[PDB]
Formats: sequence, C-alpha cells, structure tokens
Amino acid sequence: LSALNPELVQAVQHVVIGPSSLIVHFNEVIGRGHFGCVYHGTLLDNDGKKIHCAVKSLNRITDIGEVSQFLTEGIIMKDFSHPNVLSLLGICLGSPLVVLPYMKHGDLRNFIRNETHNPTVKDLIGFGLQVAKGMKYLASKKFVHRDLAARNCMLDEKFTVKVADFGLARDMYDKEYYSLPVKWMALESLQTQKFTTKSDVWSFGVLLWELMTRGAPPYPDVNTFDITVYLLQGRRLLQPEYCPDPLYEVMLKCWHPKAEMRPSFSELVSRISAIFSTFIG
Ligand SMILES: Fc1ccccc1Cc1c[nH]c2ncc(-c3cnn(C4CCNCC4)c3)cc12
Repeated sequence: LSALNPELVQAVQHVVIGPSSLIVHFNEVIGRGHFGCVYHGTLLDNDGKKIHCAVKSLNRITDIGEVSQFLTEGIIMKDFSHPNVLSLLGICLGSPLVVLPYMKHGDLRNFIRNETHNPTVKDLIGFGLQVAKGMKYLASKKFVHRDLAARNCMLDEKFTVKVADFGLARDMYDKEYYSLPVKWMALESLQTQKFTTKSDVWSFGVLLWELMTRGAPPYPDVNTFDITVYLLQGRRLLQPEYCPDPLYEVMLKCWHPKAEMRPSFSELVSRISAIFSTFIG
C-alpha cells in the first residue's frame, strides 16, 4: 500500500472509505450466494448516519499493478452519479473492497419474474423509462455499457431502477465453484465484436421486450450461433401480448440494422415518457 504512487494515492482519497467508517458483516451474504461474495455492510457518513450497503471483496486483485488500475476505475466510476445509475459509495484498501448502495428488491429481471409481484403495464414502462434515463446519462458521458439486460439493473426500496453491471460493479453474477450476451447484442456487434451507444440502444430494445414479457427469455427457440443469420433475415422479437403498439414501434427502431437509424437514448427518454404519460396511475 505504501508501494503505490503518492500523487495517485492523493487522487483516489475522495473515493476511499476508511476502516473506521465501515462495518462489514462477513458472516452475512446478500442474495443467497447468487451475486458472489457480497456482504451486508454499514457505512457511516460524515454526520455519522448509518447507510446500509452491499460490500464486495475484489479477490481477483493481488499485485500492486492490479490495485493501481482498480484505483483508476474507482476514480472514474465515482464521477458517475444519476438517480438511474448504481452509484459507487467508495472503496476500501485483506482484498480490496467495493462498497455499493443496498438494493432492497435485487435485480429487475428477478423482481418482474416473481409470481408474487404484480407490476402494471404502466409500472413496467416506468422501469423502461428509468433505464432509458440511466442510459441517457451514461451515453451523455460517452460511456458504452456493452451488457445492458434486465438482469443487470437493480431495484431499490423506492422501486427506483439503477443501471448496474459496469465499472467496479461489473461481473455481478461471478459465483465461485468447487469442481457473451449474444441475444442482447446489436447485429453489427455480433459481426464486428465492437460496441457503441448505438449497440446499447439495441440491447435497451431487448430489455424493453424483457420488461413487457415480465422477464421471458428472448429467442428461446434460436441458438446463440444462429442469432446472426436470424437477424440478417430481418426477423425480430415479436410484440408481447400486453405491450402497447407505440412502445413496440420504439423496440423495433432499436433493432434497426443501420446503427445511425436507431433512436438516441435522449430520443428514447422523450418517446417513452410521452407513452408512459398516456396511462392513468
Ligand atoms: F454484488 C454486486 C456486485 C456488483 C454490482 C452489483 C452487485 C449486486 C448488489 C449491489 N447492491 C445490492 N443490494 C442488494 C442486493 C440484493 C440481492 N438479493 N436481494 C434481495 C434479497 C431478498 N429477496 C429479494 C432480493 C437484494 C444486491 C446488490
């Protein structure tokens, strides 16, 4: 730790949570192991308010070099703040810790799939709108997500959707064992392995379809190897039963083969809020 560059240590100070400011309960995991080694934690703010947080131990980091890079992804993610983007509370420098806010209702896909929950069509569109706003912010910062899907969004106690699975919050589902999301990828990303905000617009289109089917798997009868040919033939996900026609038109524009022809996230926010506003609640 003393081995780290001093002007780099000074640059990460505003991201670092001191050991006296955080209580990690290493005896209690969040989400029955489904999200890896993620623990309940208590973060104390400057006024001593207790913040319930989710603490992840970053076991993949060992050497000085990897610590230094992690400090940089920390500085960068700490500048991203938006009501629809999962914030980084800070980092702890035992393995490095990533401190994130606690998301009461876990991931958006699991929440909508749960038989007990009954979101209305308006509630579902509202979640889509929230994602679109989170993405509009990321795109305004020229940040390409590359893995947008309903499983990669979180829901807090106020039912506020947070775009997650990026920066230090990536590899969300990395589970330990003892012994490419091609169905969300834009057609040009499947062909070139490159990602843009226009490829994120395609993935948002798929997430919208996931929201409207309450988390059904896209293209269940099509192999990931066959997705490219299926998309080149002009075949697309079909209109979900309870999905309004103007919203399905929004999903379709998202899956246009010409990247430049797809809506921008700013346009998607405009169109979805206009659609959301036609529902009583
Ligand atoms: F580990 C990560 C690593 C990187 C990014 C993101 C994450 C995930 C995460 C962050 N903050 C969280 N806060 C709560 C829950 C969670 C999981 N399950 N539950 C609930 C338990 C009762 N049943 C309904 C779900 C809540 C998960 C997370």
